[PDB]
Amino acid sequence: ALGKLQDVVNHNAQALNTLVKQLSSKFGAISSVLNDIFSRLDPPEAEVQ
Amino acid sequence: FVIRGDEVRQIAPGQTGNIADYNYKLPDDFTGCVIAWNSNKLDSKVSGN
Amino acid sequence: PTYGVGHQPYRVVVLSFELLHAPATVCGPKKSTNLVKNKCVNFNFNGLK
Amino acid sequence: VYAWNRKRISNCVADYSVLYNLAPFFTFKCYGVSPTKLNDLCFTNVYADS
Repeated sequence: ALGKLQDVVNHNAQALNTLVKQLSSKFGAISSVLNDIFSRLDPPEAEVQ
Repeated sequence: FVIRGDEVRQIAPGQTGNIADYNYKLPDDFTGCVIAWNSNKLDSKVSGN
Repeated sequence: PTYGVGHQPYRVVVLSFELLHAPATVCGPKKSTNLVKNKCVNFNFNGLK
Repeated sequence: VYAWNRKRISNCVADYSVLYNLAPFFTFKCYGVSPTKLNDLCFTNVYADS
């Protein structure tokens, strides 16, 4: 019965759970942690990935 | 400056070695040109120069 | 013994590493400090920066 | 190129400085890492091959 008021909470919850999953998804880089890319690359090339 | 032959590749902006870290090091912003040529015709004498 | 440079032999050795978050055993030469309990600091535990 | 002499290294403090004063033309070319930051990291298991 209280589904119309629970769907807006789930929509605002599934939208925040997709940002925390896309945070650990590489968009064309060697890894997903920013503290590891700068740890095994050179700034000439580190700024590319 | 005058260096050897196998050390000219260290004049590029960003490199390891002995002359690119303690003799002459360039920043990673150098927007210029490097000009080198074999000078063994007048800078190489008998018993070592 | 005096072959041409275009067809000279080359001794090449590759060192493939496992850049992962697994418990590592082959570390690099560095130093070690003490540990703080309730002080926000910069840590580098086993590569994890 | 017919037999790969693969030999993994065990737990040790691998100093990446002996390869610097190696045979002439000791170019440290890499394809995903950088020699400037290839000595301050730890490795799970390094595989060598000649």
